[PDB]
Amino acid sequence: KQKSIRQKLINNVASQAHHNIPYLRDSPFTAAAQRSVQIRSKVIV
Amino acid sequence: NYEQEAQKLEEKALRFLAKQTHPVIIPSFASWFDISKIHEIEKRSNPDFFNDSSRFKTPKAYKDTRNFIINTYRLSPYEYLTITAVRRNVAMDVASIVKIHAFLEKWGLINYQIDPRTKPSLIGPSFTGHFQVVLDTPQGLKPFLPEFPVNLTIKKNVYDSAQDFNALQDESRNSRQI
Amino acid sequence: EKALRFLAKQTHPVIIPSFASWFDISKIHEIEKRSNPDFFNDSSRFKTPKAYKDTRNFIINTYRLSPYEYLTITAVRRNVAMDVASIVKIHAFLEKWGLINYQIDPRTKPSLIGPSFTGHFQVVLDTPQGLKPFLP
Amino acid sequence: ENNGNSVKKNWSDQEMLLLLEGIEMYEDQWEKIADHVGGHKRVEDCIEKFL
Amino acid sequence: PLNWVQGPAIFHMLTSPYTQDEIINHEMNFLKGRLLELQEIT
Amino acid sequence: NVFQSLPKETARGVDDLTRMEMALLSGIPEEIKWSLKKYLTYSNKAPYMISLRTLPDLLPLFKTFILPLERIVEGLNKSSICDSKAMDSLQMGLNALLILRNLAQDTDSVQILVKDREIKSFILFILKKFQCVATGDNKWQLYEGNATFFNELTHYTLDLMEAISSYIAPAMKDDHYFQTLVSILNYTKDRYMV
Amino acid sequence: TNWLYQHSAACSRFNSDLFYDRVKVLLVDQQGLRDAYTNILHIPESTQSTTVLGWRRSKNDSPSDTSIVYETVIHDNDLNKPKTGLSEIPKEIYEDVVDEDVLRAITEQQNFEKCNEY
Amino acid sequence: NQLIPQAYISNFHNRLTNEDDGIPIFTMGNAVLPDLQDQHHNPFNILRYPKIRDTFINGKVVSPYRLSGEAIMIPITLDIEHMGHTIKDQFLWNYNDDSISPEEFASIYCKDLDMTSATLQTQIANIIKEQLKDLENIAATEIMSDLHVIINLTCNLQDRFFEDNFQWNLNDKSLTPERFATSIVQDLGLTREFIPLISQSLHETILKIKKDWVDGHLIQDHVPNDAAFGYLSGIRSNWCPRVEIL
Amino acid sequence: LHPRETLTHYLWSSKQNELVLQGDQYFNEDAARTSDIYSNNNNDRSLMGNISLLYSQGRL
Repeated sequence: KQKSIRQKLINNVASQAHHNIPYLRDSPFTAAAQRSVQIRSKVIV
Repeated sequence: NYEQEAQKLEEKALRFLAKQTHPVIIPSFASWFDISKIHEIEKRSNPDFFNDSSRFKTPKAYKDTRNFIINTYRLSPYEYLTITAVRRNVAMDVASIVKIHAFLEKWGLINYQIDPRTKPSLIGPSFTGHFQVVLDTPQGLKPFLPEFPVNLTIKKNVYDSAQDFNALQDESRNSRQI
Repeated sequence: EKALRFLAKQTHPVIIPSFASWFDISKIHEIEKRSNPDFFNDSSRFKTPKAYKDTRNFIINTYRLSPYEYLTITAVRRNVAMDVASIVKIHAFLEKWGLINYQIDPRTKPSLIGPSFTGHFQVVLDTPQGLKPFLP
Repeated sequence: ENNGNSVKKNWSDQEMLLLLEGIEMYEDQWEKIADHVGGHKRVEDCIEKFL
Repeated sequence: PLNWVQGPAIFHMLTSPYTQDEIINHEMNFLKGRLLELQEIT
Repeated sequence: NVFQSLPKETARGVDDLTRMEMALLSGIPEEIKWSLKKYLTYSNKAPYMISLRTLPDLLPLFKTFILPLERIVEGLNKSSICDSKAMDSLQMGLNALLILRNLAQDTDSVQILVKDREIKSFILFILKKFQCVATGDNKWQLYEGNATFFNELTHYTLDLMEAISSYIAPAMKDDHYFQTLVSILNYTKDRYMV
Repeated sequence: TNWLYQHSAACSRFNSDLFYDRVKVLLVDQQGLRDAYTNILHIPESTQSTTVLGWRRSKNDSPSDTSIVYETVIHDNDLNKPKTGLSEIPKEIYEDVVDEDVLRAITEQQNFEKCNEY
Repeated sequence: NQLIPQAYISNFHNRLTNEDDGIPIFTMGNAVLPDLQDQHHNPFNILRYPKIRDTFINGKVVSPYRLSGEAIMIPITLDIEHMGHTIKDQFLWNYNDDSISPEEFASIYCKDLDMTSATLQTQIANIIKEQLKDLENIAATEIMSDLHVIINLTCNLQDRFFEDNFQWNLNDKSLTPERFATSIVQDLGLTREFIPLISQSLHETILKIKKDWVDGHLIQDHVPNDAAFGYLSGIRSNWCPRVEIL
Repeated sequence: LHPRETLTHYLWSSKQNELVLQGDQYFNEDAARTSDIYSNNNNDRSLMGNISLLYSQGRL
């Protein structure tokens, strides 16, 4: 039971990992990937 | 003589301290504000006091009426402070005091409509540390001494967690153990 | 001619700070001439310098008669027939250089009635995901 | 016992036993665990002690 | 003139990958499960 | 009895849109990061909420982040980004540039961006520096370590130039946009950019 | 004669009379007041510590602890030299002064007053 | 849980009509407030104070109202009877500023009184428009030539009449009269409500005197009476302030 | 050409990339089955502080 609580803890703390930890959400490549996933598709005409 | 005068000053300073019974909530974006000094956001939103245009609008009178509004709000936090209650006590023209009141209500420093029972709590900064605010000596409670840099902790207070820091519980729960 | 007796009889002794050693009880000089020059450069018929001499002597000696109380602006205005706009200037001038409100009982100074000071109060933040404390 | 124990984060064997009794009872519902411990402990500390 | 309105359902997925091909199925499921829930309001 | 008739709509604090609009207007940098992330999410998922036609006092709030990026592009020919304080301004500027790129596929959030006579100066500046890269001139040779800072900087500007060009429909003779893009087209190897 | 001493003694008696009036009503009789417009106890400002200085950090003794210690403190430098403000004077005035150690005492008092922070 | 919400109480009009609080707006331990006494962190303790369960029992819930080179100060009186109760007060106004209209100040000032009758606003704004437009080029003067007039001054506040005498130079602009009234009320130990009410009773007298320098242009700068200590050497002051209860 | 503001760049960015590579060491097999994450690691502070949040969201 504490194994199944530790899974729900770690797979919801490590599952974000780029919005809480400061030195990871300030790197170039993480910020560029999070910026580049949000690109809205181009409207033709 | 110095120990007795220090204990006397500590006693008659705890006599005048305005002990807190109510928590005060400000919004997170208005954490730039400090009671002591004037921030640059206030100097570009209300420029009429700092341009030295008129004689009746100095930064000293601005800071006095600003501290007046915020101190008469935080001693009674549950009560919506109004303009007419402030206008009868402070001597300024009406347009400027309405500007300052609308400014302080814009940032949520006064009159912040919230019900904190429907929001969780967090632990943002570190747990431990002797956080001690450093005030000044209130000139008027200084010793007479007819002819000494003594600092004095007035109020010690411990908190087990942030959940009892947010609700002003000082481990008095040993009294009410449920 | 009139103030010699008055300084002789009932004046408590002189206490003066070290940065007021340039002071002259007899006459005036360039510091008071350049600080508030309105008593000298013909501002009005009223503001002749001899009245300035008499008022500064009256203020400093009125503090000599009671060195342990704050000499207020109203208590000297009772018997000084001068502009209040210049009584304020001379009083703030003499208090500013630490002469006539220097060593007093500190609970004698008038303070404006007002609410309490809330700086040591605890503030909590309205973070968009909680209510973390405000600890810098 | 029934008396209020000492200053918190001591976790006497009575409280550990009642916590494990609660976890065998309810399998969830940490309010119903924290009152069964005795009600003088929060949910956010019973979970921090079972982990 | 104010109108206190409920905002749109923004798909904030629990795990957030970065490549597009690991997203499109979940976003199709969100579009179906939002437009079907919203179609009955009309 | 008085604590029973509370309005339910305002008992959570302020609403999130005024929260985002006030967070940028302050100077707290982490709250600015939060506000730009949420503006980006609302610009991708529901752009009509941040339509510039509806909220007019919002475009200078992005100009105050985008306009100091020109100094960074000027200094980007050397290893300028040294501490962790200039880089945060760089990332905020690129993220606000992406927000204005995403709002520019609406045809009602676009005319406000066109009538501004200062966003086009930024577009022309970025295109002139990319022409200096694409021709190979000795003035302003690109430092390679900043290249990933510059590359996605020039994909977000062309998508503005692809959207506002219909409103620059009178083409002059000695134009700088047309000359710059016809210089760029000879150099690149991207299918999307061509 | 007997004019100027009489006037100055009347001034000093009027001063002490105003002090004995203002000290009984505010602080001694009921220790404050009550504003009618807002339910706030007005108090004289002299007992209130107008400014606020810097913060101080520390750590608790035992490691791996979770307790928060929030507290207050007072502070002053030497508590005997008064605050007769010479810093509200531009530095061009007192340079035709008579002495040099007078200038040293003015700069010493001003550097004392600019140490309001710690 | 167990936390008070931060707002939603505006018990101000009942203290306006309390008849114990000496507010002149309407007509029709041993401490009183715990601003120096701790309560050991139970809010329920604040219900022992008799003026504070008054603001929880008789309170209501309010909704928040939402919104040049030289200032010219003009005092404005306000005296309106309305359904038995009256409104008698006074406030300054900046003529050079126009950031707020008198309609908006009438809508704000009627909201704290909890009237919102939609016709008090028009009447208040018309009185303010009248007293502003009557005094547009009498307070914009540039007085020189050293008038130095004597001033007797009175103030009415609930049978506690203030009265004093002083010599005034209305040629220099160094002394703000609000700072003057601050210096008075610091010394006499009065409440803070006398801070506006003296200065608002002074500017009017300033534009009463200014009036005679401009309208009739009567100079009459002839012997402001003194006591032979200051300006005019008679033999080598006037009075002192007081608070009389009638 | 200018060596100062590239050596400061090196000392900054090497430190930041070392912290980024050492952002993942407490998610192993036998570093999580043991107890040296939850107990006594208030030095770390990263997890076991989310438990005031994650229970309030119903995840558990």
